[PDB]
Amino acid sequence: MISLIAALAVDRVIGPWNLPADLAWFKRNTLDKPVIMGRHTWESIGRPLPGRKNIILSSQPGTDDRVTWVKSVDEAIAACGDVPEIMVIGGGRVYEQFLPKAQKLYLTHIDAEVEGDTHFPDYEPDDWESVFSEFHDADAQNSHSYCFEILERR
Ligand SMILES: [Ca+2]
Repeated sequence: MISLIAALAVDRVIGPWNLPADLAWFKRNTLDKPVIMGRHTWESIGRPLPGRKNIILSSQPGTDDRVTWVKSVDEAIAACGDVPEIMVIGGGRVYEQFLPKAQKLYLTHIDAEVEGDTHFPDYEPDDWESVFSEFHDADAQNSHSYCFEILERR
């Protein structure tokens, strides 16, 4: 099964905060699972996420032997093999391709209105059921209030 995970500010801007807690959530949800990303996302991360299989989506040839390079959405899924759940880590463009096939979403709603580039694709209220929610305020470490949510395709 295919799963998308994203950290969204207000108005689904994914495109200012310092949320160690979210990185803690992100890591635990992805550990030991294939991670699919677009080249731009790969580029900002800058090194492979240790303990996951890293699959990069690009139209051109791979430039780094530390991850697996693929040329289509289909090949990306084939590269994962037989695992229970595949995690789509972004960005915008990969979100939009993967959304229609995703069965689960893992979101963090950050209270931070920013003017941004990429929005998380609109998902239909009707296709999703929230099966987990957990609200947390800003504290020492975390700069903003945020909410962990998990949705499932009904
Ligand atoms: Ca990203």
